[PDB]
Amino acid sequence: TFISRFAPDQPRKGADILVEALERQGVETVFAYPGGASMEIHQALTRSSSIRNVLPRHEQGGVFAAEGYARSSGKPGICIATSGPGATNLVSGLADALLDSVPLVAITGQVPRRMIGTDAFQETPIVEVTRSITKHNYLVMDVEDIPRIIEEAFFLATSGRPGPVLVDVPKDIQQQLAIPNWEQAMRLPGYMSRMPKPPEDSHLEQIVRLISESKKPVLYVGGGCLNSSDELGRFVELTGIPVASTLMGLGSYPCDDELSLHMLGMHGTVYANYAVEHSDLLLAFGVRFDDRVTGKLEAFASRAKIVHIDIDSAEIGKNKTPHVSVCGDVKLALQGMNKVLENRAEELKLDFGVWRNELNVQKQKFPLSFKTFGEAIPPQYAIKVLDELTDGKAIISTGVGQHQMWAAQFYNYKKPRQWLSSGGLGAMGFGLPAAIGASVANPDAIVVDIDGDGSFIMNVQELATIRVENLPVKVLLLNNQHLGMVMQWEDRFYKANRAHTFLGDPAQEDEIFPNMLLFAAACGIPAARVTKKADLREAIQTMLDTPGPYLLDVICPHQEHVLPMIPSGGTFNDVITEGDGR
Amino acid sequence: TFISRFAPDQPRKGADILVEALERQGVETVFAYPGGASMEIHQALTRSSSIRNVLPRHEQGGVFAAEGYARSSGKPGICIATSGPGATNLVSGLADALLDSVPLVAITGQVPRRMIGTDAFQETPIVEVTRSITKHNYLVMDVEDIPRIIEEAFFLATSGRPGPVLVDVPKDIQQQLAIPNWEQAMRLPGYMSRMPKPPEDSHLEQIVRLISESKKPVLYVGGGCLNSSDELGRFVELTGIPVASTLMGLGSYPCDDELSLHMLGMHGTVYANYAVEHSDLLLAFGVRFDDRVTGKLEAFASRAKIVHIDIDSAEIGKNKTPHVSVCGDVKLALQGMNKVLENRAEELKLDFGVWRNELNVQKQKFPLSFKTFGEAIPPQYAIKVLDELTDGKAIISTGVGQHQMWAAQFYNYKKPRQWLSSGGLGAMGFGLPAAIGASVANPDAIVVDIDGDGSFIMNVQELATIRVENLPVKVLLLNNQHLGMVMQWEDRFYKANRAHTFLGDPAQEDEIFPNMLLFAAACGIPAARVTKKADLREAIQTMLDTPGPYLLDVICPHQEHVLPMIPSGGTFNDVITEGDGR
Amino acid sequence: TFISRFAPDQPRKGADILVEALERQGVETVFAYPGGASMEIHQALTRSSSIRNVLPRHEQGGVFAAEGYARSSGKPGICIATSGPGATNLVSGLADALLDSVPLVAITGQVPRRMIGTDAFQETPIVEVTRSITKHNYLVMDVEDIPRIIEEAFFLATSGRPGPVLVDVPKDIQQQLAIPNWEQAMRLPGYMSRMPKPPEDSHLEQIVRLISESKKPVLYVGGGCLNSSDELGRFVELTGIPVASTLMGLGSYPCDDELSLHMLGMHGTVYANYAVEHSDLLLAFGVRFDDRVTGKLEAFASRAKIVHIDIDSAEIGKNKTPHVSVCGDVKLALQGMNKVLENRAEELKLDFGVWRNELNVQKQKFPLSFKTFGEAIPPQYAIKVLDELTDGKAIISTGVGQHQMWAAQFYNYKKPRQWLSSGGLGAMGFGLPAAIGASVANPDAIVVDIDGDGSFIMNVQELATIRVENLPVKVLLLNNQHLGMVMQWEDRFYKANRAHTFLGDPAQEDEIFPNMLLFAAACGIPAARVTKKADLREAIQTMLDTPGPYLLDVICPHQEHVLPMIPSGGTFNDVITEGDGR
Ligand SMILES: Cc1cc2nc3c(=O)[nH]c(=O)nc-3n(C[C@H](O)[C@H](O)[C@H](O)COP(=O)(O)OP(=O)(O)OC[C@H]3O[C@@H](n4cnc5c(N)ncnc54)[C@H](O)[C@@H]3O)c2cc1C
Ligand SMILES: Cc1cc2nc3c(=O)[nH]c(=O)nc-3n(C[C@H](O)[C@H](O)[C@H](O)COP(=O)(O)OP(=O)(O)OC[C@H]3O[C@@H](n4cnc5c(N)ncnc54)[C@H](O)[C@@H]3O)c2cc1C
Ligand SMILES: Cc1cc2nc3c(=O)[nH]c(=O)nc-3n(C[C@H](O)[C@H](O)[C@H](O)COP(=O)(O)OP(=O)(O)OC[C@H]3O[C@@H](n4cnc5c(N)ncnc54)[C@H](O)[C@@H]3O)c2cc1C
Ligand SMILES: COC(=O)c1ccccc1S(=O)(=O)NC(=O)Nc1nc(C)nc(OC)n1
Ligand SMILES: COC(=O)c1ccccc1S(=O)(=O)NC(=O)Nc1nc(C)nc(OC)n1
Ligand SMILES: COC(=O)c1ccccc1S(=O)(=O)NC(=O)Nc1nc(C)nc(OC)n1
Ligand SMILES: [Mg+2]
Ligand SMILES: [Mg+2]
Ligand SMILES: [Mg+2]
Repeated sequence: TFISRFAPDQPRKGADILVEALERQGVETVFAYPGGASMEIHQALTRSSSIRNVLPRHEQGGVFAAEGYARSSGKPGICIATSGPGATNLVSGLADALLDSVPLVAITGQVPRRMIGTDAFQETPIVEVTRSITKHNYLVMDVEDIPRIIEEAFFLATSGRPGPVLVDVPKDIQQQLAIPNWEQAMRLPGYMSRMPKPPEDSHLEQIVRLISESKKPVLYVGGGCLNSSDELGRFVELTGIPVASTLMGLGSYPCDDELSLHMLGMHGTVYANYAVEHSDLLLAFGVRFDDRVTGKLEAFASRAKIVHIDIDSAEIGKNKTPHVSVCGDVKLALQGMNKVLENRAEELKLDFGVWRNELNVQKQKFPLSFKTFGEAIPPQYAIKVLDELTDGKAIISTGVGQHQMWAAQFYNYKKPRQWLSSGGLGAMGFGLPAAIGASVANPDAIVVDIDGDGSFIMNVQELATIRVENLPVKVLLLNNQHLGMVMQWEDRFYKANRAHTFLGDPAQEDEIFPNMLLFAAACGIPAARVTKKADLREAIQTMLDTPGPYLLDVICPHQEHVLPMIPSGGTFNDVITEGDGR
Repeated sequence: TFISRFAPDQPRKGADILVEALERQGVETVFAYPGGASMEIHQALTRSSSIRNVLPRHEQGGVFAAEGYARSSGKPGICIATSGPGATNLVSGLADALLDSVPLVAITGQVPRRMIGTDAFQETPIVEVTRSITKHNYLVMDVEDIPRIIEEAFFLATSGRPGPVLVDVPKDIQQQLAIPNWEQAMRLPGYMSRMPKPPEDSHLEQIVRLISESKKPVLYVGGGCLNSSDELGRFVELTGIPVASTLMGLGSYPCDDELSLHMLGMHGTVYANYAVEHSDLLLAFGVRFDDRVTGKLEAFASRAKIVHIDIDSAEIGKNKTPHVSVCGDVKLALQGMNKVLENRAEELKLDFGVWRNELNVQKQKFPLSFKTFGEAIPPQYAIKVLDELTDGKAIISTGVGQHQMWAAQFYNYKKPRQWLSSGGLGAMGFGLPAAIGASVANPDAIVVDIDGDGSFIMNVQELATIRVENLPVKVLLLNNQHLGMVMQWEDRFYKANRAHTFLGDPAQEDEIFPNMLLFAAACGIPAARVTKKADLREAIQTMLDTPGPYLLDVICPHQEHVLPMIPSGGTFNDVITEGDGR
Repeated sequence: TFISRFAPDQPRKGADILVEALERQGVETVFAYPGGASMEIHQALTRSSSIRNVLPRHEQGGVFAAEGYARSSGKPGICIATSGPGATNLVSGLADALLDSVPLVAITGQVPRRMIGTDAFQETPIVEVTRSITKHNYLVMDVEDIPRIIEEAFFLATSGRPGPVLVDVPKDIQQQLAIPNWEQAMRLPGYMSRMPKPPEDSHLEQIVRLISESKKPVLYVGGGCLNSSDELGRFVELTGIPVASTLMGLGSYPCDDELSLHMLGMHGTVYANYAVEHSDLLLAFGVRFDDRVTGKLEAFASRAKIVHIDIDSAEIGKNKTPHVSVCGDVKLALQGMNKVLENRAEELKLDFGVWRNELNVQKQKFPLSFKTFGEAIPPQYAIKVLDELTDGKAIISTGVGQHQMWAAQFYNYKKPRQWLSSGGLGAMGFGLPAAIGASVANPDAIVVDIDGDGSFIMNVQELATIRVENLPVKVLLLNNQHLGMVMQWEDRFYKANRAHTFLGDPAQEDEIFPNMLLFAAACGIPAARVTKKADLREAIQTMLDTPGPYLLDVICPHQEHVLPMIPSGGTFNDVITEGDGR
């Protein structure tokens, strides 16, 4: 089933063994930036015909690209960097992948073994630095271990709760000649013995019982459902329970469906948060009860029986104590409960119409809304138009801040892995690189980075990557000349006292700065600016129609505020629904 | 001697106490990028009138800027970032400051104390992550400790062997009201009891003895001498010993002086390495015997008595065992030895003319050299011209790679703190941000970033910072469309097999890509390109003469190789002195 | 409410502040062994009139004594040791207290601060060493922190899940003069915000629901119920559910009651394990699903709904996933469920007579049994007699091994804190020292150490402590000349191949060795030996009647085997019920 480029008895460099280790794992793409300690690895890379390398312009671009690749394909993302500065430049990406549970395998070059700990050239104790920001990590001490460690890394990064795994490879090991043993068994007894077994019928049937004994059920869906799109659908079909999603769960259940309550949390819909606030049964599937979502834990779903299904036991009962729990794959649980629900519909007679309408009225009285001023472009509107013109089938990556919230609020995702956004760590500059990985993973898809002017500029160097790699990446830049989300808090809680939130030039207060169009031009990427709400539709359509990469600079009034809003640590009763920075 | 903005009995936010803590330390500038967990700190910042904030476009820009500020002023650099992604984006800067021993104080916001360890919004265990890449770090657990911890941080960052110190401040502590006690004593008994005492006359006089009993003495100067410019000068004057400098020591002794052997090491002059190879007395002052400099330790200064004066005992005998050592401030030792040398000249009669000429001939036979092809611009030449037109009085910051080596080789530094380059970690993208800090620290100085096209693009977003802050930063971009240093190794040790070292567009092999001029234009920074060696002088002169920031895109043939070169782990006998990538 | 021996304005040594810190905590006894680094503390101790010190003969005796004191009084145990060897000699005790969740506060002297990390005289990084074997630990760096750290330590050791807390105090801090501030607030925001809130009626009532819907309920009681003796009683009274206890839970519910199924697990009764094996509802209160108890997790209570009430969330779902969980104080939950059970008895009509009899028959067919051979003394019998003559009201401490199991099997505890045994770590030599602490904590109680000849000899030096302190400690030494439990496994799984399990003298195979009677004599403790089952009753009675300490050397045939026995990782179907080493 696999053909090596070497004879089973022919010795080859550890670097070449590391690359074949990747090919044997099904790796087709990696994002690697060459450095002294990883030269061997890059040389081995060029000897490969099945693995393509997307050279980024910054190691951080590499990780974020790998994250996009992973988040949009369900496959693990692979990034490679040299020692020292190379490796430390991945740090934010690793922490981001760990907090969001995105499978990622990071390989870093290291100084030769004998040089470790001596303050050598371009040396950093990366394994020490990344131990708390990765699911697991390694320092290869012998070429003989390469096959086994690579297999283990991918396994660990992919199984259970996905996450990042870093593999540190000393240069001397990369140069050492050896004959790989692809038959080596993995040394993960503890981990493998702790892997959840499929859910028991007893547990699942008790849940279906609770569902039939409830009057106000609510589904609390998160990132753990990204691979249960179909199972969840059939489930909602058989129970008729309204679905509230987290930022990480967007797309598990179509936001356009009538049973969808959309996103809950700090910036969730008034009706989504309402449903939870008054539910008597909370079905938390693939969620981690984040503070962004729960606000004051005690007030969160205070009057309801909570069911929590998570693949990580450490998460069950971390913030909220469930009445019922199931440590396992939610995809399996949904399938199990689905069989039961089908072969008992007659006697169950599930009907939540009353509750559903109690919510549809809330959905009618307090829907997502925005205001249009003169000919200024409403960010929400731009995203609303993008949706329309792409028929909600585009892969959307974003930065962090207000634009991020709107991209989540005003675009309806049809499927999972269409939404690529940093939620746990919320790292700025994630948008452009993430789109790069996504595009490489989905060559025929519409990839759009809905970015902010602050987030966009942080990794603007990846524009060069986009041009050279010829990725049809579209950039919908919502330019508001400010660090949006932070200025919103300045307005709400600091009497609009600006403390370094303005990103333009004070010498020319009324001038878009910088001129993002020229950053695009510098990398041979066609771009245009839009300022009038009237030209928006045609502008976006152009971006979409023009083959290849494209940057649309959408100017927006900065005084916009993301609403609704439940202050940090607040209650549903503290939800803010009106106001802005005017 | 200090006037607070609050009454000694008036309670104020921890954030305001943290800022006054900075003002009481003499801080005038900080490089802070606002984030959720640090909002309070930024608000307190705007209440200050003595502290100016230079808002960067990326946290990494912030650290590197702080490093430049420090490296060019002898003062500690201060950068502030929010929690999570903010904090992790400083990692490379901290590691860089630790390896190069540059005083730096980094402050990061943190989620509220009660939220620590719960996987909160934008939370990362930064103190855990940075413990091995900082001199020391803290997690403030009470507003009462702010005054003391800030004082301790600056003390630790500034004293002994300078380095970075990170202070983690939970948001709730920033908001807590209290009355600061600026009288609190520091809790550093261990550290303070270990601080070296001034050198003993016995030790110093034994050295002067060794000097008088030697025939081939050589001074091995490094970054530890950056504050002993005058002392070292008088010393060389009284002994007439040739001076070899490390990359970090450039400028301690004028490279233009006839007694200067310039830089030694991997890319040091043939004569500098020769002097060491045959010296019978090595005066290692403020150096750490780096592998870049020593090559194979056993062959390094194998036939000579080694004297090592270092402020860090852990460094004495780490790689090479001295015959004589002095754990203390080299500035003090030089002064001590200088008194002795003056009051004994008569009986000492130091005369190393023979040795000096044995070297001046080597300096004549094997000098630094470059080749000029047709009208192509030689990078070495461009730097040679910059020197001339700036009369070697400019502050030079750089990226990493070939251009870095040439900037060190072909520019003569008159004083220390004129050279700002990442040597230990060798982090790319250091050049532009470093120049920003340097300029802010030296408003009337000529600041030039001699960058590479690969390093420049990594933090190209700081161009916006430069324009908005109106810093007269000049950028001498040596554009060679490649990752220079790595392609050099490809040519020498990999049969010129290119493995992702080309930074241009393959679709247009013969086209400068990206167009750096447009990156400059995007930020309203005047720029020009130069391709003919003939227009070089006028182009550079223009850059220098044009007020404000300026970017000169100097195109260079990529087949240039930095020479001479002693392969990694080699001997002086393996020194390569000829060849390139043609 | 408290009277200091110093004026509120009078400065005193840190050592004196540390002692008053203890007095203010209600400490009356401490077990401290003087050493160089703790001299100051001992001097301060003698100045106290409310605190008595029990000087042990070994630091390990000190900890184990403190454990006994704690385990038998519900109060925290306090031990003090000097630096270096003193501190490392507490290690086993700390690990033991952590695994069994016994509140303990350990104070260790340390070299002066400035000497830390320099390899000073009697220096060990105890805080580093004990971090993983203590609930939490500290290194006092300032005399000003003493009051606060002591308060925090006791709080942490006492609240939530009790455990050991070590406080490292440098000698210079002990000597520093200062004025204590007993008003200092604690810095435990994270911990205090995570402390479980009282159980919700919703959760509790759902449990009472499950109870009424079950036919085969079983109570799984552990050490977490040691303070819910009365609540549990009323609970069993209102539900009539059979009670199975763990080794740590013995005494929570009287083993003599007819509703008692006694101990379950590896060496639990056949009927106790049977009840669990066939229960349809498992009420796990204050247990941690230990491998000794569960055997193969999947087979454990495989056919029943599991309810787990634990004060530590980390324990809920660690080994077995419950159908219902309650993170909180089981004492509160029992009280809550008790109110509900009382005000609903009429409609509940709980009747488990059928199940109860299905078990009473198992209790009849497979009861605990032992065989008597000629006139040899059966260990089980000796313990059975002790019970009778003490009317099961004695406090029993033990060593580890077979005698430990029998002491648990053949003695009926009426109340909690009557049973003092090392269960998690299972540390030998715990018996004698533990009895010392217990006796000091319960001066009027009958304290008996049922020890093994191997465990007894390990800390036989504490006999001196017993005599000097005049503690009426009785020692029922079950002498079998072997390391009992290990020889049992040799017989069962190693064809009786003795591998260093014999503790007697091979030169005189048929001679009791050593002569424990003489160890007693050496410390002026009356002792006697018993070899005939006939003299047993009178011998034990004598021990009990003779005032003061007493040692009874009970000789037993070594071929006895503790039964029943479920092999490690086995199933109820693998339970061994017959055989020995004959
Ligand atoms: C500016 C900003 C504002 C934000 N505002 C909001 C907001 O208003 N509302 C909101 O929802 N979020 C918001 N967030 C995102 C937020 O920080 C959290 O990232 C998000 O709430 C996490 O949701 P999650 O727990 O569902 O997903 P994840 O964090 O991805 O967690 C998924 C969980 O599912 C489990 N799981 C994984 N795979 C499986 C499987 N196969 N079977 C069973 N279980 C599995 C995991 O182990 C884990 O516990 C915001 C972020 C930013 C940057
Ligand atoms: C591409 C590349 C190529 C390189 N090539 C070379 C090369 O060819 N030659 C070369 O020299 N370097 C080269 N380097 C730089 C190299 O990595 C090391 O950074 C440099 O050799 C370190 O020199 P140093 O030890 O003198 O200075 P530092 O690393 O700054 O160390 C200074 C030392 O002085 C001590 N000290 C500090 N203050 C005082 C005081 N007041 N009194 C007494 N002692 C004190 C310190 O504690 C420490 O041990 C290169 C780097 C890169 C990125
Ligand atoms: C030779 C040998 C043989 C052994 N054989 C057996 C055997 O056959 N059967 C057996 O049972 N054990 C046996 N053990 C003991 C065994 O190792 C474990 O110590 C014991 O099973 C632990 O029981 P536990 O979990 O109930 O108690 P603990 O270990 O004390 O755990 C108590 C639990 O209760 C929780 N809790 C504490 N306080 C409260 C509160 N107020 N409210 C709610 N929850 C609380 C804790 O946080 C924790 O999770 C043996 C040990 C040895 C040395
Ligand atoms: C990355 O460093 C190490 O891994 C490293 C660190 C310390 C000693 C020896 C090495 S090495 O001998 O095995 N490789 C090495 O030195 N490589 C390298 N590659 C480039 C492209 N430029 C330069 O030096 C200018 N060096
Ligand atoms: C940074 O997070 C914390 O420190 C943090 C983390 C977890 C809980 C509570 C906080 S907080 O209540 O004290 N501050 C906070 O939540 N700030 C904040 N600032 C901005 C500008 N945007 C958003 O949220 C979109 N939140
Ligand atoms: C315990 O050591 C330290 O704590 C220690 C360790 C290193 C330096 C200084 C000390 S100290 O000066 O503060 N105390 C000290 O030296 N005490 C002590 N007590 C006895 C009873 N015997 C001996 O020495 C034979 N020394
Ligand atoms: Mg913005
Ligand atoms: Mg280049
Ligand atoms: Mg024995």
